Amino acid sequence: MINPNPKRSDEPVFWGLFGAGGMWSAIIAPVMILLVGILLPLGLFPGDALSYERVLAFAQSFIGRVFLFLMIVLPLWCGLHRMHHAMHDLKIHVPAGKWVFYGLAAILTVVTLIGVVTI
Amino acid sequence: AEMKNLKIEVVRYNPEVDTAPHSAFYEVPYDATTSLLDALGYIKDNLAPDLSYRWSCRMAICGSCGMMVNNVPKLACKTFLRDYTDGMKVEALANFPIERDLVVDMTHFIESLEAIKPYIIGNSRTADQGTNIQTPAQMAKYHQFSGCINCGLCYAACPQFGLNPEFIGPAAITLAHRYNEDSRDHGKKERMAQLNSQNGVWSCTFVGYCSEVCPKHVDPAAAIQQGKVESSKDFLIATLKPR
Amino acid sequence: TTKRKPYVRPMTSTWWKKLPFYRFYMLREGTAVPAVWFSIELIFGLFALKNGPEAWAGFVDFLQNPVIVIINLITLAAALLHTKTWFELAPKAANIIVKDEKMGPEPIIKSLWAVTVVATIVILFVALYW
Amino acid sequence: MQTFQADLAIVGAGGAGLRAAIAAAQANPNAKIALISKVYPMRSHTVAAEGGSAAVAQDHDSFEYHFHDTVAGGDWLCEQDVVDYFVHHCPTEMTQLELWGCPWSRRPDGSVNVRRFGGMKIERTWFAADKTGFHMLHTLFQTSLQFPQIQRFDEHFVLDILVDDGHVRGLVAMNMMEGTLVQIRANAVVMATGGAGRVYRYNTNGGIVTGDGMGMALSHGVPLRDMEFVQYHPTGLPGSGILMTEGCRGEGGILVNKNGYRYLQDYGMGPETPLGEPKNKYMELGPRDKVSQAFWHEWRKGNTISTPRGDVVYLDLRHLGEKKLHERLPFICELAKAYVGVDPVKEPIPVRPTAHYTMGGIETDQNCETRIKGLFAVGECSSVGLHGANRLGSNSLAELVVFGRLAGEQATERAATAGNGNEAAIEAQAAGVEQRLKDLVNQDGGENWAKIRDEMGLAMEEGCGIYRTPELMQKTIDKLAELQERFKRVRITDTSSVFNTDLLYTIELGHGLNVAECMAHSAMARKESRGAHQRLDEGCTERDDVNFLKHTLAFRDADGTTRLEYSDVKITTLPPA
Ligand SMILES: *Cc1cc2c(cc1C)nc1c(=O)[nH]c(=O)nc-1n2C[C@H](O)[C@H](O)[C@H](O)COP(=O)(O)OP(=O)(O)OC[C@H]1O[C@@H](n2cnc3c(N)ncnc32)[C@H](O)[C@@H]1O
Ligand SMILES: CCCCCCCCCCCCOCCOCCOCCOCCOCCOCCOCCOCCO
Ligand SMILES: C[C@H](c1ccc(Cl)cc1)c1cc([N+](=O)[O-])cc([N+](=O)[O-])c1O
Ligand SMILES: O=C([O-])CC(=O)C(=O)O
Ligand code: SF4
Ligand code: F3S
Ligand code: FES
Repeated sequence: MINPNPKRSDEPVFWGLFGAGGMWSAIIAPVMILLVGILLPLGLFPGDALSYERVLAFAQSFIGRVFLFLMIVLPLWCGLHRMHHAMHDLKIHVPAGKWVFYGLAAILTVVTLIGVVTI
Repeated sequence: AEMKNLKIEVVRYNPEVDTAPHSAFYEVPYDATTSLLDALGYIKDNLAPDLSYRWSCRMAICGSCGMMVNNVPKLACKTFLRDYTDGMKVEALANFPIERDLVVDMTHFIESLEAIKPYIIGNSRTADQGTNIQTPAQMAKYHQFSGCINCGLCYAACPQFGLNPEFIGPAAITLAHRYNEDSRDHGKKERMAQLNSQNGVWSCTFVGYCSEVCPKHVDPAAAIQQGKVESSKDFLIATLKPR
Repeated sequence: TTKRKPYVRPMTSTWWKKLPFYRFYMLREGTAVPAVWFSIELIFGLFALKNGPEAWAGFVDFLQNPVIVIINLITLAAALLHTKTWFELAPKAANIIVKDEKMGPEPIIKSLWAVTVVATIVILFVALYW
Repeated sequence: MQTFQADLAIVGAGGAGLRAAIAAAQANPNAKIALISKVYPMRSHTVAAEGGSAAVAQDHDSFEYHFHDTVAGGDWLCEQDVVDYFVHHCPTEMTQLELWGCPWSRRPDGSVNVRRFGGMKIERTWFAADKTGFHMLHTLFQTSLQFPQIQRFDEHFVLDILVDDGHVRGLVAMNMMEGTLVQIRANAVVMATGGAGRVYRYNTNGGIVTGDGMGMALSHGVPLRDMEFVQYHPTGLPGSGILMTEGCRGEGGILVNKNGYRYLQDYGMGPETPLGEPKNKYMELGPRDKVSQAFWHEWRKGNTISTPRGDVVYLDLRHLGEKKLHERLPFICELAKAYVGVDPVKEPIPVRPTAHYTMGGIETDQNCETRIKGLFAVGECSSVGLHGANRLGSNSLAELVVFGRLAGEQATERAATAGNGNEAAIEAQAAGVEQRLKDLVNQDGGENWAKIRDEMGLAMEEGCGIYRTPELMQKTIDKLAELQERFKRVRITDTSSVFNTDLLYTIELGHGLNVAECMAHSAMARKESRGAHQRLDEGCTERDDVNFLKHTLAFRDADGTTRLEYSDVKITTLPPA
């Protein structure tokens, strides 16, 4: 009827990531979109706070490197995880869905890693 | 005096005549006290004797009442006409095979509920030694989750179950969580397999509608999430147990 | 043979379009999109940052679009919706007893929002006052 | 008819049925037990109990106290040897349920807590908030899932038992969904079908407590004992008849008339006690019967409140307080809000006496075995001789697990030393059950079963109520006779096969009519007033231990007549003085 010894699932790995990811984007994502997507391109900032030199100065700092990484990657692992499941909820057949979405994640992750060990 | 009337639309279905369900309409008298179950009784008595449905307690504690009212899973005996003056359409509990009229096949539910071993496991204490010692503080850990009357409304509420009929379900999982969290039970490992399945806690995307409809405020959703956490702990332990 | 013909209603791809509760669920998950899009954007900026002031100015020019400014406003909206709903659900994962009673979620929900507030302030400070 | 082999077949998945099934699987690990029920086990009526289950617990208590409480409350019609076995095995079964998980409420030190019910001097009722029945029925049911010996036949309607040469040989049931008859063979059948409250217009029972089990034992020459004793609960909601637990009062609830007067003080239950401290034995916490009768007296004086749903008196709980209410009366509150639209914190709850528990039932010896060898009965459908003329509060649930276990073990032995029977006969019995069913199916006459149902209820309410007169009891007997003739003119317009409730309700109705007659005749003949049975006519208004300290045995012959016989009550250490 219901299988007596079902195969364990591997979801606790993506769920675990998506977890940390959702939490990071819940606490730090709003402020960041403010700065980067609104304040910055509207000059709504004091003096040279968001100037190339200053941003680069930061991005190149250890903490800045770690922060930029997590700020890009964690959200990805959360978001892609969700889109993956959205596919199902919507009844959209996606070949190798898992590889697609989590792959894309890993790729971008790497890409990001390279970017922060610095171009 | 003079009672008001309500045109109730009931989705009938006879597996010996009908190819598919089809609406029927009945005029039913009612007042500020008239419940759906009351209505269904009236219909069977004076309008259509072949109307079949499940019920018993009449006081929302047994759990056989389950059905859909205007696409919302509810307990007929805790549903009142006074609230549906602008139309009421009654169908068999969603996400279950319609057997006849308002009766659906609850087999999956039952098997699911059975699969998680809902019983104290592994405690050697015997009657003569007295009862276990459990504090209020300890009981609080699972109390809420023990109030499930197995009505099955949560299953008609869960979209993941409607998409994946193999999903053991909200109730099932809550029941399981109920025993896992009982300081008197020692059979958590006997249950994990099922909760760790893809058809277990991991089939839930926290839509949360189940907790929204639970007539007994068990909040199964909260149980599943908590399950996910335990399942995840289990997965780690298993990864580090190369023993 | 049985005289039973169990009718199984079908479940369309538009099931969530019915009841508002489902629609809002969809919306909640819909937040994933603007979220990744923003991560992507952050990568553009990151690499434009590395390809010198020339490139960085090209990135900033992009953000000034203002169609991209609308998309980013939408992104902030989506982001908040996520924070709002996330906070409501997260507490349902903890089973804490405070003196014989299963507490929550209110206490937790309040803390998270508190932490977000302080964080939003500390980052804005850091990113602007110095 | 297909057939199934089983060692013992248990009809009924209620508290009793389940406890029996488990006791049988623990007794004979290799047994094949067929647990049958017309509803999934958890929908049995035991789920609705809210008060609790008695079991000597406290250090200053004694099985003797519980023993005396039971005998006194039963007005000495208790089989004193049975009661003794009972009180001695309660502690064990409640503790055992605790071991199976049942979440009884606790004392801060983690010990289980107990409260007072049924007027007992020493509190000894164990409880699970005010959802005790729910928590027992489910504990039992779920506990029973670990025993592979128990093979359930969920939603199977037992039609009749099979008897030959004084021994039971199985039963015939109907697969409710399939609409097909089935034959289960066993040398021991346990009847655990519950009471028959549903023969009353207004009651606290679930729609399934129709007394089927009793009706079947009647068809096989077995007698129903003490059926005249129908226990009414003083506080039920108008119309629905839904139960407002005694707890509302144990927490300081009061009962007032249209003048706001706590009328119970004028009926010997005075002096009035302060809103604060309610006292056992007094006012709203007085003798059950007196509280129910007070309603009737208030009604005569014209002191009751007239409502669309009928005359009532008010159960006032406001002075209880949020905390207390929600900590000890959460259910009662929700019921009140939902069915009478009343917040027990803001307003008073409209109530009135309601038909509640069936004391009488299938006659059984001290081991739950009936006159038919192999046939047992336990639970509210039986009559182990524990309740006498008035059941003690919280003693019924205790009974389920104390005597359910017994029944289970005994049935196990009884089927192992049963030997074989005449196959052609047993098979001829099944053919009979089937033929009879067809007869009912092909019956025509244009009479609506439901209108008969209604009339029956109205009759039991008017003729066999709280106060009985020979004129009205007779009126009721004459009605039931009539309704029997009408029953034969009933046409079951639904000829379907998948979950045909029209047929099943009709059968159920048949059993009620039979059982209702036992009750009415039993009462009309009992020319005395004892426990639940109170008469107003001269020479009957008092308890007669000279001429009626005996059980009423009601049999139903093949000619449709209800004959009475009387048996003696086993006294042991407590004579009736
Ligand atoms: C009505 C009620 C009774 C009650 C109570 C509250 C209410 C609202 N509170 C109590 C309390 O607080 N303390 C206590 O001591 N007693 C209380 N009671 C009385 C007591 O609960 C009942 O007497 C007792 O629960 C009866 O249980 P029992 O095991 O005898 O059986 P059941 O629960 O009524 O269920 C009957 C089973 O038999 C099956 N059945 C019936 N007919 C058929 C047919 N024809 N075929 C197949 N199966 C059948 C039912 O399906 C059920 O499983
Ligand atoms: C650089 C791109 C690399 C892609 C990384 C994608 C990783 C995403 C992993 C998702 C795995 C999904 O599992 C899919 C199979 O369906 C079965 C589901 O049940 C679980 C079965 O166990 C899972 C098996 O997949 C294991 C993944 O192993 C990691 C991949 O290592 C790739 C290294 O590439 C470098 C070589 O050039
Ligand atoms: C409850 C669980 C969770 C996850 C991550 C964290 Cl950090 C905390 C709780 C959880 C939460 C949500 N949520 O929307 O809030 C969704 C799902 N899910 O599977 O879709 C889920 O499993
Ligand atoms: O109804 C109650 O709460 C207590 C009672 O008399 C019973 O045991 O049925
Ligand atoms: S969790 Fe609530 S809906 Fe679900 S079966 Fe249990 S009581 Fe019904
Ligand atoms: S609705 Fe279904 S998805 Fe999870 S929260 Fe309830 S089980
Ligand atoms: S009749 Fe019990 S849930 Fe409605």
